[PDB]
Amino acid sequence: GLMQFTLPVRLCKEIELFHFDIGPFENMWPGIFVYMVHRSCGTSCFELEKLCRFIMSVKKNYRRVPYHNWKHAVTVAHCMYAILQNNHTLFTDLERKGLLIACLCHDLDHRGFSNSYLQKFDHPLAALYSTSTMEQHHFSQTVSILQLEGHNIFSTLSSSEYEQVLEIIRKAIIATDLALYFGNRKQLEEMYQTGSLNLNNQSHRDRVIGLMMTACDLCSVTKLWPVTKLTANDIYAEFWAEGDEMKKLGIQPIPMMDRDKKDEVPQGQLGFYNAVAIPCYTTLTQILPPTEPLLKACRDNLSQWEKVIRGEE
Ligand SMILES: Cc1cccc(Nc2ncc(-c3cccnc3)c3cccnc23)n1
Ligand SMILES: [Mg+2]
Ligand SMILES: [Zn+2]
Repeated sequence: GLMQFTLPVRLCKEIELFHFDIGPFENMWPGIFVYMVHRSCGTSCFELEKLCRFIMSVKKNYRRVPYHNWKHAVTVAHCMYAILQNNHTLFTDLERKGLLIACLCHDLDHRGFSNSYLQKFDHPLAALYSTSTMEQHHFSQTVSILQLEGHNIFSTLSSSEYEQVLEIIRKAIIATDLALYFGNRKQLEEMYQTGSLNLNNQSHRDRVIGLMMTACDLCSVTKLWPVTKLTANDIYAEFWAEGDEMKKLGIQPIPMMDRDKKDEVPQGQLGFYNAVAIPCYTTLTQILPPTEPLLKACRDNLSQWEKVIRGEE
């Protein structure tokens, strides 16, 4: 009950900042997550015994893939923590509980392959879930772990509160399907500009939470350049493996996934920042002004990729 998690001074301070890197010490990541839950939600919103058992079962169900791994899970949860802490009064108690857990669970049992590859392979999951294939699987895996004995961290919620939080988690995880992001941001952009955006409108909150999930999911583009540059390697290690597997199915992959077209990565990143990341954090900053540091860091990284192209690194 009176058991706080405390971090070393440097982590205690830097964890509050959007550009925090959770570090290479895997065994500190569970504690970093509990620290964030306690400060974001309260020392009381989860039974520590059940939370710790939930965290370790979630960890076990992430795979040893270069990017879509346990470190990504905790990194995405931290970005959500920074958004929630900088927008204290805008989110309900249930939302704060739901979203940190949604972020931790959002890529559960990822194999390092896109929805497109599953469909072209004809993976069983592509028959079970025709769209947002991996994302429906991630939510399914979340519910499965919540239903392990001693793993239901929501046990002390009322029946209606329980249905609400599982609904928040389901929408949040589905929203991490980047195919759904483009239309979601366009709608949010229209609503902000015409002035129809209303956070008391549940369908509008859903859209804003969706964008927050995209923003947290892409947050490797909001780190200091050395973190962004080195994480880029990990995402491209997966892309190139998927490209190899496309060639094994007799299909030329998109250049992004072709390890023979490694030369084209810098220009591929410009496209990604301009088409996905910058628009995402711009719309997020308009809706939630205190998330501006994510947009600023993203612009800095765009400028670093421009310097790579100009041979200045
Ligand atoms: C349209 C297009 C072209 C090329 C690439 C791309 N996808 C991504 N590229 C890079 C990152 C990334 C990760 C970590 C650090 N820095 C960058 C990333 C992260 C998440 C999802 N997608 C991507 N999309
Ligand atoms: Mg995902
Ligand atoms: Zn993710």
